[PDB]
Amino acid sequence: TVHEKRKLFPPSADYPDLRKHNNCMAECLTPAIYAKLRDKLTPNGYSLDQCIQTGVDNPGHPFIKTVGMVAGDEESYEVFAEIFDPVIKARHNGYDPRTMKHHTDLDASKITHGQFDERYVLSSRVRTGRSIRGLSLPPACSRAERREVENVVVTALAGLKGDLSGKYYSLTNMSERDQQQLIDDHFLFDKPVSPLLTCAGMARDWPDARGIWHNNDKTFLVWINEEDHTRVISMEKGGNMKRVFERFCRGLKEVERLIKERGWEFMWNERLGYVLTCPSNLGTGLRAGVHVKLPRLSKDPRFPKILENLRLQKRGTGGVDTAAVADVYDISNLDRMGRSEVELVQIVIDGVNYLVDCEKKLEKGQDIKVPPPLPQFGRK
Amino acid sequence: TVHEKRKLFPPSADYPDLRKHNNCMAECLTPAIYAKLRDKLTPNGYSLDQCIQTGVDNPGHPFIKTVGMVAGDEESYEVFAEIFDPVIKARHNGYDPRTMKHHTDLDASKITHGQFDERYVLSSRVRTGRSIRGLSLPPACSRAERREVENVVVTALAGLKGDLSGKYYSLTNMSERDQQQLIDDHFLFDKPVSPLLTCAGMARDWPDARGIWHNNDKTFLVWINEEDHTRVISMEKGGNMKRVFERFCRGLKEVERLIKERGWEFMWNERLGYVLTCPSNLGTGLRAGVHVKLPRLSKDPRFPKILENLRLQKRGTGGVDTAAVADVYDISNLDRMGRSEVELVQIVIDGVNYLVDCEKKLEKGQDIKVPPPLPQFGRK
Amino acid sequence: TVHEKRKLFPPSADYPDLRKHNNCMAECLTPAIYAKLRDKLTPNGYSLDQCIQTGVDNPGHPFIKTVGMVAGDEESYEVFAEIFDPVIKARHNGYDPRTMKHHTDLDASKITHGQFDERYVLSSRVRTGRSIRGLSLPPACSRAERREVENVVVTALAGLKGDLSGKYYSLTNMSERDQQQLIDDHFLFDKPVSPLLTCAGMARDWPDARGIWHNNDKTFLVWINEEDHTRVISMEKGGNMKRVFERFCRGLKEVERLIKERGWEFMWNERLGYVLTCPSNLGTGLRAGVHVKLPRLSKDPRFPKILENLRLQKRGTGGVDTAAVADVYDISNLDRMGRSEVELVQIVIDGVNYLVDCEKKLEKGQDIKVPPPLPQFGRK
Amino acid sequence: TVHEKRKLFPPSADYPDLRKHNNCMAECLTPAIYAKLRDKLTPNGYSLDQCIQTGVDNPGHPFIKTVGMVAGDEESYEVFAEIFDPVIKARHNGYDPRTMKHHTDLDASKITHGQFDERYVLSSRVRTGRSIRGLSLPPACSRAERREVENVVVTALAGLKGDLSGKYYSLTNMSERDQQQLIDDHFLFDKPVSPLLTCAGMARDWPDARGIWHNNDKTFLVWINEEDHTRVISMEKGGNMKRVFERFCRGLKEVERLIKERGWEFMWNERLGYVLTCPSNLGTGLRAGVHVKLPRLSKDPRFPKILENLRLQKRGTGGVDTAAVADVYDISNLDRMGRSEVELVQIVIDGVNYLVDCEKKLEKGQDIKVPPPLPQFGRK
Amino acid sequence: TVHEKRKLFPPSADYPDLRKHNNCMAECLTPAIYAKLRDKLTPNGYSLDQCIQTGVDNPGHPFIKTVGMVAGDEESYEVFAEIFDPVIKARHNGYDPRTMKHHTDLDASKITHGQFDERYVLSSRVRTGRSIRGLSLPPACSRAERREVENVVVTALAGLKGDLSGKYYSLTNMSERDQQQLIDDHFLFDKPVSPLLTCAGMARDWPDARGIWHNNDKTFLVWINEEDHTRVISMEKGGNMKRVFERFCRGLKEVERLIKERGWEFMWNERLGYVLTCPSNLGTGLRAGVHVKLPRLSKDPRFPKILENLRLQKRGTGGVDTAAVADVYDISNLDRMGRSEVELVQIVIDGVNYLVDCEKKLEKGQDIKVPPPLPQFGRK
Repeated sequence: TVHEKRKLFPPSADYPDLRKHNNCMAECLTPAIYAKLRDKLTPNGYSLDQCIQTGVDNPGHPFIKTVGMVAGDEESYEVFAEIFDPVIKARHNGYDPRTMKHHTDLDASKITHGQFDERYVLSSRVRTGRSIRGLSLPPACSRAERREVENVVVTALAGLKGDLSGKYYSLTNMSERDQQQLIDDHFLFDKPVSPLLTCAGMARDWPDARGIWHNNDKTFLVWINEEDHTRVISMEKGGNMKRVFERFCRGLKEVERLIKERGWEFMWNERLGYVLTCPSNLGTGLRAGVHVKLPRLSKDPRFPKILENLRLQKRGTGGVDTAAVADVYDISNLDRMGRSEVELVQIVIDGVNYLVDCEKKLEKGQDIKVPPPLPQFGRK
Repeated sequence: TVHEKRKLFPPSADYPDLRKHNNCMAECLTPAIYAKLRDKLTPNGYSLDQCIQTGVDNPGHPFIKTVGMVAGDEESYEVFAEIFDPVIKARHNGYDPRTMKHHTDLDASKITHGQFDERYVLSSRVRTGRSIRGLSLPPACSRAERREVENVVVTALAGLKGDLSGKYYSLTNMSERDQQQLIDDHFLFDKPVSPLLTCAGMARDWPDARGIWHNNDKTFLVWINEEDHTRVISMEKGGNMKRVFERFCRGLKEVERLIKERGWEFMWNERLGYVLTCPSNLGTGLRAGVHVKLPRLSKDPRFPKILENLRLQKRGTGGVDTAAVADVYDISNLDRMGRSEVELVQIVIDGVNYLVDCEKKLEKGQDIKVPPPLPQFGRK
Repeated sequence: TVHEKRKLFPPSADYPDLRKHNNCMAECLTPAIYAKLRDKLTPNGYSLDQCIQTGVDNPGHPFIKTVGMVAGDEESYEVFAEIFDPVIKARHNGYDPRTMKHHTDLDASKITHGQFDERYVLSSRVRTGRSIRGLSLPPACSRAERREVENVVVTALAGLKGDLSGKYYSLTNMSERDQQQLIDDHFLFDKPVSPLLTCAGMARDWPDARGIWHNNDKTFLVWINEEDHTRVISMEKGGNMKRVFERFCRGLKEVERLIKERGWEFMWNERLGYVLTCPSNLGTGLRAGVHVKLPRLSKDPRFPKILENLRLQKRGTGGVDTAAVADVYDISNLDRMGRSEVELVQIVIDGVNYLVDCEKKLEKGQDIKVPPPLPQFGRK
Repeated sequence: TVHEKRKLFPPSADYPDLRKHNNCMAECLTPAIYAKLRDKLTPNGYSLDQCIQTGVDNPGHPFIKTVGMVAGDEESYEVFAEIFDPVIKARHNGYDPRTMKHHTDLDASKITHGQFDERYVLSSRVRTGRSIRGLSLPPACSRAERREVENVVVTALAGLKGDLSGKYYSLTNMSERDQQQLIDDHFLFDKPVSPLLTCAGMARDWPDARGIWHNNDKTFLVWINEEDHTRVISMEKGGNMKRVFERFCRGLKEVERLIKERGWEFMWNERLGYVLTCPSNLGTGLRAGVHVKLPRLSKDPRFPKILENLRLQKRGTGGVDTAAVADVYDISNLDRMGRSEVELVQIVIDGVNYLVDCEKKLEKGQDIKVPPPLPQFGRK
Repeated sequence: TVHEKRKLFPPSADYPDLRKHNNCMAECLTPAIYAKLRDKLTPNGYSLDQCIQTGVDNPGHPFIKTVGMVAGDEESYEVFAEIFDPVIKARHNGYDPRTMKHHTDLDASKITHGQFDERYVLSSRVRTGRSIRGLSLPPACSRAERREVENVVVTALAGLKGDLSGKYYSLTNMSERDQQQLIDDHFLFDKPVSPLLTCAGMARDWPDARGIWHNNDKTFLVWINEEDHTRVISMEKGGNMKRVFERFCRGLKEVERLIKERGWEFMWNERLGYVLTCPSNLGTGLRAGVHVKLPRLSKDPRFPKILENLRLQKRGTGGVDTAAVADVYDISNLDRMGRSEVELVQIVIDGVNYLVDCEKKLEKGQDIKVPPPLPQFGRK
């Protein structure tokens, strides 16, 4: 097997001081695993030390724990499995890549109906990440590799047509008009600032080879080379979730078609699903969610337990407008690895609908209840 | 010679986009140098790409240019000389490590007199950096290497005695009392924030193996493992510069004595002088300076040209008190590589004295003048 | 183990654009197979890229289905099996080298009704190809290797005696006398022109080390170093197929005897049979056929289905028909890998006899029929 | 450090039979050179055998100088200098890369009489070629390398602006209209047919990554990936040679500017000048010429000797269709390595003007003469 | 490595011409075995070609069993088993080292009644070879290895005491006196002359490190470094075979004791028994035999078949001559590998006794018979 020059000191002399740390990496690393893995390199030379760095640099918090490590390349998940497999099992409470397999399901047809009450649901969004096989992930990828990801994906997207055609904007050389316009649409991103990311080397050479592409009527977003090879997003106003999903699956199948045509594949394997740079997004990499207006259920102290039981999670809107963040919430699927992409989108469909129904109930006085909790895993 | 796995793409495909950059690295890098050096590694494996990263990530500014690269290890200056030698020649306007040699002079005796007017000079300071040979510099050093630097230097310091004895405080485990006390004395530092440093990987594993040591009457400071293996500082209140220097040289000679006793040396070579991690601090690594109160000369529009001619540079005080930063300036030596440590300290002695004399002149009405400019280089 | 520092780009960047291609190679190649195999070399250094080149250079036309790749050496079939095995299974509709074995049977003392009605059967030919083990096939073989093939085979042939003795003509320095004579006999060949062959590098160094050998009464032809190490023809006028075959097997057994005597073997393995440079001629490499005069059955619209059922094919002299009311066809065996050499020759014996009988039938008015179709495979 | 040791036979067993050959390769190869070089590889693995192949396959004809070998990569000229240096010296009658240096000079200001009498001088054009450093030349370059050449050059060209802006047409996907239009303009090329080229492997993977780019008013042509990385052409109607050259130098300087900006250089060295794939096009790669109408001087039997003395050559280029009119001639510079690009263009300016003047003379009866012959080399 | 660029021509080009050969090597070698084994080396570098050389050089004659090959070192039997295993099975008609094991038994007790008619038998002897493990056999052993065999064995013998003590004579400088004395005793040997041996490189550096040792009353002979590391000989006058054997086993056990004491072992393995340099002397290496006077049975034409059935073998006493009768006979055991050392000595005891009894019979007129043939193998 391939070995580090890091043969310099006894590996234990290189052990991190993780005493005050609470992240899944620190929580799962042991003197023995560290010693065993220190000088094992991936084919391209990513090292265990580089995986775990952000987790050593960022002690995190007790209440919200973070993963604490990162994959430089696809082989990282395999070369350093002896530390990734536990971290994954911890982060996706239960799912054990050692023993379980993962089923991908992108047949929108199976979602026969998903329409939300447009009086409460202000908008609907489905995102995921895809990684191009053969090029290193962002913590590691050289400029040339990063450039190639942009080149592969942009050519692919440029061959999309119909409602899925659109244009590409290069962060490196775009006019002030393009800039502001993308700011108003809320399609723009820029250099990461979270030490969780930047301390994992994901902000190198900014903004070289990053860019935004969206279809012409702004319902399909692809972010190239941000915190992952691609983040693909289907979002729409209103609450026609089934249509949002139907396009997500459609653009994802047509993009994969066109990259395979020129010879490239997506990284995917049966025990991890769709390989992405952060362990927390393995499996489906999917976040289906809605902007709900939920003032009554919001104040009820059974909100959290209903949420928890429905396997949904709630976060803030943040960016305001006539969209008064005060009333509005960001309710999305909690799971990522247990279930298929269909299974997860249906979870959001049902859970959100219930949430809406409970808001209605509490408006008409009559009281709601807490539904019996979903299983953490899916079928098959 | 030793080679990178980075054989992946043609090196030119890996060339940085330095179009909007103004730092000495961007200014001096060329397609040919890049191609020639990309896959050359140092003995421990530092790569040209890691040297130049901060300079690629930080476009800098036209008015104040920065160096734009960094040395991971001592061999970096030699392995990648074809890009360091120009950058050095540019930053130390003139000094060409290819053609010139550098003389170190730590004989305080040669400074027969340096007393400042304690009505104007509020305090006097001489700092420099030393790097322990055999362990990688901060951009590169593994935790174990970083730990060893701390271990070598602290043992050394612990054998200092007399007015040079003191104690060591470990950033990783110090009481809130020690903390605040070091804050009041102004001896404390913590995790770098400048992207110039942090994007060069100098903040990894913070605060592991960093610490402050100072002598018992707080006139000799050593910072271990901050932005260099050691930053040694002799500072005193008032203006007895000659005494400040006499101790600086004394502590520096006794420390080198004690590390050589256990088998370690300082990195030093004849064309670069004292090797440190940032090219701008080669040669002497020395900053001798004073906090002057200079209200009259400050307002005179001949201040800058007197400064420039005296080879001094002026910066801000910043941290205030009864020390009202408004009146007070930070006048220090401009050069770093042309001259010896003695030569440079004398430059500050003379230049500051002149500066003080000019302030006096303008108080008594009578007008000052601009002295004829010093040569950029020293003797021998 | 197998690899190559062709690692110059990621392999996918090297994927052929096979979008407008219809050949068995293009039809079966996949981004994954390509990526897996690109940098695997054969013992002598043949590369997957060289195998598939002709197939990349020659897209095709949906009419004629072609193979689209080639074997440089014997190890190619094994090293790049992951693409050869499917291509073989496709070309020899069904035969799967992964799962099946192949039986060779050169015993003419088995073949029965081997005289045709010379009224109708005008000539009888039987050809196959043999490759000398230890030397590279024509797409790859260096001049020295090519020379050695000629040397091994010519010495062997020179020791044939009886009705199997004859002489050898080197294409290199050959009299216009011997040239024209070989043209009249129709024994001559020269530099390939089909881009299928020439783009596979089979015309290099022409005519070095090529030559024709035939027995003294011109019923045994051996072509040395044309589009295969050897191609041995037994052909005779008339229709005594059994005798034609009896000599084919006799010359093939005596040649193999004499090469084994000097230490050389024929390339042969149990899952592929007799290894030759083009996948389509694997197994038996055998083409037993007859020039028949078949004017009646020719016009009948049951000809094709009788042919198909009898497992034969028409390549009538001059395209496949011609501007000829001559009605003389090149009816030959369809299969090449299912069956043994004996099995295949008997297929032609029976099928041709039936064909002749049907012609007779339609002459005497009385109508023919379509025989029940042969199985695609043989015994054992 | 790269060494084939094919060593499947002692190298002499691999010597080509060049007995009936007349090309500069055959003329200069010797048993000893062959044996010395056979198993030496270039960094990327080009072999002497691949260099000389076309020359082995194409004995050529004793009337026309043909070189007989080819360079797979830039290193070929250096690794196999022991056979290239003589071939070059023979080809460019005299110029010896071993002993001489070559001066490039694209200062088109320097030219003077570039305004031919536009009633005989129909056409003016000037073509050179450029090769991108870091990527293999056409005989060798993998699809990925070939793709990269197209990518580097097209981006470069896309940043040309002014009279030098235009558009790019890809052989792979250009419309029926794009096609015929480029045929009428006479900008189109397609798959080489000369065995001199195709037998050197310059037609592989056709038409992948080839394309035509021209400026908007069709006076600057760039052919990408035909028989060289780029073949760049400035041509104009009429006879304003100085202007044609002024743009040639202008486009060549702006293209080199824009590739250097992204990190790529042109292959060039001091003893060979601008490295290109065929030895005959070394030095300047330049071909400045005019379509002249010269009916009188054409019939005079001093034409050839005037031509020879003036260092020009004549051809009649294109197709049967137009060869109807033998009034016109393609008179171009003979040299390619002796002189600089300026020196050579001036040679055509002077020589053509003289040629025109002689035509005039013979019209007015009065007789011409043969000018005293130019030296074969240039200045410096 | 254990692999050579004897990869120079294809191994088949190196195949011996064994057409006119009849030795067990030629009889068993095949193009395939040769090709497979040519470039496999033993740990010390013995090659298949060196094994089989004598057999290529000496065709033999079609009735005498010559092996045709030789082992350079112990590993030869293992590295080149694919040719040795058949040769062994052929030589020792039946015994197959692949499938069978071999039992050694030097317990002379088991030899109970072994006293011959001392009026017919004049002499009795048993010899064997032993090879010292760790040093190469004679075809291969360097002078230093050969020297070491002599040193190990001589020291061992020098520690023999009792009736087994004696002295050692070195051919390198053995005085006139000792020479003739050893000639009269018939203990002397000198440089081999048989091309079977000398063409196997067994006569190199003669007589360096050869020598004779015998016990003081000349009943135990050891020949050092002749055609095997040791040849050990117990011989006595008369016919007390049991005593001859009792000492053979006694000296063999005491010698092995004393070499094991200094750290050396005898080469022995379970499928071949006692490894020696010629395949024919594997197993027991044993030759127990007697000089019989047999004039009557000699003339009887049932002698041969009695011999054959008894597993004996006739050897006309004729190497050293001593006024011999036409009735003195060397009758010895035929087998070497089937049976144990005890089993074989008993075979000679019984068979010779029978032979003697038959001579007696024919003296007293009364007729003998042919005993029913022994099985070719032994027990266990």
